[PDB]
Amino acid sequence: IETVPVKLKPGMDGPKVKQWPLTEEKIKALVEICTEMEKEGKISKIGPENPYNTPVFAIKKKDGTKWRKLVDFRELNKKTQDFWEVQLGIPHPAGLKKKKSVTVLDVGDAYFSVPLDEDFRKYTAFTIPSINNETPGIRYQYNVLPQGWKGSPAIFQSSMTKILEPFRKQNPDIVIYQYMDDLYVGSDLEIGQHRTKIEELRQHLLRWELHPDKWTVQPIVLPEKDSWTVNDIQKLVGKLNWASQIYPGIKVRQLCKLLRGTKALTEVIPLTEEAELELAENREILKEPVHGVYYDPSKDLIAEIQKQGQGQWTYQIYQEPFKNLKTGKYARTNDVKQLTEAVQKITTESIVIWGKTPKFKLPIQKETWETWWTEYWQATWVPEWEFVNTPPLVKLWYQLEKEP
Amino acid sequence: PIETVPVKLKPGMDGPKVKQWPLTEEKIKALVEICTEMEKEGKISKIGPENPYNTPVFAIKLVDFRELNKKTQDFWEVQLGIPHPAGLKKKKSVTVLDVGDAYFSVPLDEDFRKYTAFTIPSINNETPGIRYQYNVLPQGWKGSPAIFQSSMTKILEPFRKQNPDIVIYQYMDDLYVGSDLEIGQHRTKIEELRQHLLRWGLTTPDKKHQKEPPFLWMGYELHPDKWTVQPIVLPEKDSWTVNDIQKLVGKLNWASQIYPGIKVRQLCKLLRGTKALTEVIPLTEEAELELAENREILKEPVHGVYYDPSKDLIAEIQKQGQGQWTYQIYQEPFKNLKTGKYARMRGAHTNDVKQLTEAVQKITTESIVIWGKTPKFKLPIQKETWETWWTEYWQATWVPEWEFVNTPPLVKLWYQLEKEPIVGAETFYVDGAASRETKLGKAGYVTNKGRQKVVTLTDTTNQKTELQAIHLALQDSGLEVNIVTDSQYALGIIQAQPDQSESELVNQIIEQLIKKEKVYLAWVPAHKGIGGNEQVDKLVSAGIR
RNA sequence: GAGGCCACAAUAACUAGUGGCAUA
DNA sequence: GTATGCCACTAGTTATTGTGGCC
Ligand SMILES: O=C1Nc2ccc(Cl)cc2[C@@](C#CC2CC2)(C(F)(F)F)O1
Ligand SMILES: [Ca+2]
Ligand SMILES: [Ca+2]
Repeated sequence: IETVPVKLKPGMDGPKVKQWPLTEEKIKALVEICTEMEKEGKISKIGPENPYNTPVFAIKKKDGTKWRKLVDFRELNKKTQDFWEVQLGIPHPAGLKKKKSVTVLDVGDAYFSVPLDEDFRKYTAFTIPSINNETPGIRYQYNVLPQGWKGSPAIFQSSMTKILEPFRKQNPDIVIYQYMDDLYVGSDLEIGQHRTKIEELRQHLLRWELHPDKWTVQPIVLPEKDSWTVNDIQKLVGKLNWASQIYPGIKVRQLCKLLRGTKALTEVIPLTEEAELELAENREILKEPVHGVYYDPSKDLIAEIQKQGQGQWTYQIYQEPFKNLKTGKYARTNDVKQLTEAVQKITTESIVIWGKTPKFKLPIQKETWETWWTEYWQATWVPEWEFVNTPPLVKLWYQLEKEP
Repeated sequence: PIETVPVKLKPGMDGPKVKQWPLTEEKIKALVEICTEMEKEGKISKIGPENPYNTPVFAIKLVDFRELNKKTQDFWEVQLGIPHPAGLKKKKSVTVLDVGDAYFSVPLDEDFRKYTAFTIPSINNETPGIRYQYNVLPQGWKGSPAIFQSSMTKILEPFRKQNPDIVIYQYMDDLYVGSDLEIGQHRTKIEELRQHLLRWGLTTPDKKHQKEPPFLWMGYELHPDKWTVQPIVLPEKDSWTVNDIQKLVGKLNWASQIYPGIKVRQLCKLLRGTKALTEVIPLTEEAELELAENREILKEPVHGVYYDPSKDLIAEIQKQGQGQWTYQIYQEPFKNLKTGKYARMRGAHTNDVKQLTEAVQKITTESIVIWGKTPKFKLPIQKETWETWWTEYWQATWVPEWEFVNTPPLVKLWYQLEKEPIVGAETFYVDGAASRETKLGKAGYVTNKGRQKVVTLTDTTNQKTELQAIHLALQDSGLEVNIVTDSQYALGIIQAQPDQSESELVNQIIEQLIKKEKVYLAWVPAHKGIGGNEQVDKLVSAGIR
């Protein structure tokens, strides 16, 4: 079968991304995988006149602990975004977020047998590095649609629906959504009947879980105290004052009114009636779904994460600062372990609800993250990410979120 | 025969049309002889009017391809990083073969040849000159190293497959060949390699002409079983220029890979700011001391050993003070594979546990580059000091494999702030203010016991006054104190207990906090009518706003 | 035809984002 | 009223100089 032509935008150059250094055990694992992929025609060795490059990694498989190859096409995906979103975009069903159970299925090997436009193959170049720069570096390029390129599901889309039209008529209230190399299968059935309803699909493809409505935003719960000190009120005011950037009806005027004069931090302050009322109004604003926050499809999603201690992490998903479309907590290892699981959890939620992955703001140094993230990565996509500090008030605020 | 590599010009570009300047009759005579011979061997060919390109003959690389190079496509670049010697493995027998006719042995892509045209001018320059183009990779052309290396890799692959146990490293025009064979069997393998290469026209020195170890390579001296750096001479001068000092820091940084404990921070300070290269710079006595120690380090001979892949790597770090750390990597005690240093060049208030964790991250990355695996660390810090710092810190990290080693100076937290306000201790509300225009500022406190103080400062900032204010509260309080500030800057510096930094104010503050026995420190937002904060704010902003 | 090329380091410059302060 | 500066944290970039090399 012939290939769909693909082109970068006229000013665009191909990806020239530097390969991060790999451990010897991952280099050896990648040499095996690639010589097997070459023996099957899926990749070919390339010469030095190809200047492009994309990073390659080794991650462990979901099922087995055998090694798996991850090519980080984030840069190529950005450079081909007209192709895989406008020209051949895949629509996202708003019903998927409402199923009781959603299953994730790996349909990655489907692309292995569709050829890639010859004029585009040079842009898929990657390099298996060597220890200590002792040998030049083994260069390949793709002959078939690559896993991890967002062009692959778009190109394979008309083939994909033809495979699924039978299963969709038979089961007409099951939603199938595909994002990159994954199938998201949503059903309101119960668990035992759901797991059989996917095996019928797992056989239909072979011939050729998530609980979204359990995802629930928790309210902020303020301290309840029988006796308030100056210190307690000062701490509460700093948090509520900051939080008014989220909830504009929050007020601290009556609480600040109680802190008259140069008081000792442990002095007890009885709450006047005006104070108790401001506080009670504040509690009500907080245990009510925030308003004026609505998803904008023309904007990037952003996920921020705070380290809370004792293996606890809070996160927010937003597009404009303080306008959180979603917030939550992730509970338990090491920091990088937990942080990589949080990122994959949040990205999966974000794929189901909006069909996009968010750009992550991570509270870790870049170089530590780049050294260790593949030690626990199991996904086939890689979200964009950057590295930030955490302001103390941010952490202190989302620490108040009610535990589920 | 060696097959050509297709090479293109950059999109939208034509080839060079650079005019050739006239030359002396002596230069033309020598060029004619050189080119007549190159033409006989088939490396260049005479061309005529059909070719519109030109590149100047090199004026003291026969030809200067700077323009062609700008117009040539990019390549996957060859030998980006060099091996580090500590990543090599010990070998019984080692050989280096320099390939004599390397570029001359590789044909140039036929449709690219026309862009390499050049002219030998006539002596009168009233008659046209002799024009040529290259048939092989030209010396100096951007593409030749990457194409030659790629050709050499395909040539070497059959030989490597039949000789799994022989290491061949290709470096420019040289092959380094290592084996564990006794020298007699090694030399038999060397000659087979020479024969393999000669079938493609690649010539190499015979046994009588091959160099014997040690090999000089990239400033290293490589032995079969060890490596060192070639000698390191530090000039002895009474007066130092900026350029002299730059030369020192480069030699000292080069030495620090094998000479342990090198330090440069005090010499680096002397290079800050404007400075013409000739300006003589007076050496600080701290510089003079550190230069002194470095001279004593470099008096003793040292060497590195090679990597035994069957043993664990071990990295050990020592604090050298003032933000400087030093490390050694070995697999057997007292036999370093390499050493290095780590310095936080920005004069920040980094915590010592945090500086140490960056040293570890630097060493971990370097160790994956050189050996393909991470070492086990021995760190001058107890497991509980490390645990309390990181579980109290907003940032994630992870050091997978380390252990305490009791070699001082140990890393330890100097004080711990309270998490709850102290009963019966005086509450200080502190504040500062400054004008940007005049650099005039004030710092002070007011107290629940009725006390208060304001001090006026010159050549100061909003940031320093907030620290000054905390200085004052600490200075005039008892051994237990609650302090309330609106500067998250000043609070973060204190919570992130700095090492001895450059700011004398911060060191003074850290000293005061050691001597205290209970300090609770709290933040409140400014301009909210919070009592205490409001009174002191009125005090320090009087002659300022 | 005033030299380029690689790694590393230092310096200078442009820094940008987040955060409390602070200007207006 | 959106812009500025001061410095902690986070992330860079193009230039110079130096060390060790290569043309
Ligand atoms: O792995 C090893 N071990 C080793 C030990 C001593 C010597 Cl002198 C040389 C080597 C070698 C190399 C090389 C170039 C980077 C100089 C060799 F290629 F084998 F020669 O690499
Ligand atoms: Ca202040
Ligand atoms: Ca003030």
